[PDB]
Amino acid sequence: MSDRKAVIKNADMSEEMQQDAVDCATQALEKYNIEKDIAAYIKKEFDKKYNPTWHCIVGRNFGSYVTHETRHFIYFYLGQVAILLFKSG
Repeated sequence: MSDRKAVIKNADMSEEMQQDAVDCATQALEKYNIEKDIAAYIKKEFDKKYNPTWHCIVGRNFGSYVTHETRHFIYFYLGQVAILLFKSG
């Protein structure tokens, strides 16, 4: 079929940060191979000069929301892995 690229599950945000974020995200994975460093690069990239500290996780699935609520988060699939980023104080 006519694929696309890095899919996105949950984001709940503005294309501004969502696109920009997912941008550095996909790109990150499209630049780095060490996912750990990828997610660390995304959070670090943002947290840098945005609103630290950010907390990202790289597992397989993330179902909480009504548990460890945060401020800004986005869970999608980067390349061929999962990535759930979220800013929690």
